[PDB]
Amino acid sequence: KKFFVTNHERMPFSKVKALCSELRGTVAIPRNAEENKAIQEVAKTSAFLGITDEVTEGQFMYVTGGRLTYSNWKKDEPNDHGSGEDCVTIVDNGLWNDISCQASHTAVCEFPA
Amino acid sequence: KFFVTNHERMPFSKVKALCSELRGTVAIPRNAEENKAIQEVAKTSAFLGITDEVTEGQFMYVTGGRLTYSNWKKDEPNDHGSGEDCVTIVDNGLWNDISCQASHTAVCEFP
Ligand SMILES: [Ca+2]
Ligand SMILES: [Ca+2]
Ligand SMILES: [Ca+2]
Ligand SMILES: [Ca+2]
Ligand SMILES: [Ca+2]
Ligand SMILES: [Ca+2]
Repeated sequence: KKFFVTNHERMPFSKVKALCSELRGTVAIPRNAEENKAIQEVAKTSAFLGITDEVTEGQFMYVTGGRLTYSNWKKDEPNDHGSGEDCVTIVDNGLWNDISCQASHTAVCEFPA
Repeated sequence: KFFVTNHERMPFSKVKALCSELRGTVAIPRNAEENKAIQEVAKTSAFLGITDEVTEGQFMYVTGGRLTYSNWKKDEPNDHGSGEDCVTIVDNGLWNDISCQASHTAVCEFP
């Protein structure tokens, strides 16, 4: 029902959103453990997910709308560490960590099948 | 152009179907720059949107038109054995014609 693609480049979240929109897709969002693994497999390295709590701190929402349903946070995450972390990356083992949206991570876009 | 991959390896027929589902086309390098860019995204052998399925020895883009830029490996294309009508960019950027039924990495392009 979804295809996940990457050009392997690492960039800040704003650039990922721009890239995926230009391809007419959206930033990858895993709706379950299966999709999560798929994203991990495609990215191979840390990648941003289309999820942020930029609107209301602590309330993670999908960039396409709606409150986060499925999640796979790494232990003790999200932690809004340091000056603040409003973006989400799928790290090693497919676990999630909230991180600065200014950090550079692999762009993965999704397309509806 | 943007070149994207999901890393899966499949026969050419499936690569075409895949890129069309994404509303893109199979990757086609129009120059050395694009050829290197596809090489870097695929990181392994990948199919290019170029075949001589219509007329043997006359490679054409799947989107129409005769092949302009090429980067064949020495002694290629050789339509080896029973036949080879597809084109793969290999690990070093060079090209080899190969069976369309062989499985290689899917790389799609978007304008
Ligand atoms: Ca915040
Ligand atoms: Ca936050
Ligand atoms: Ca964190
Ligand atoms: Ca032939
Ligand atoms: Ca041939
Ligand atoms: Ca050959």
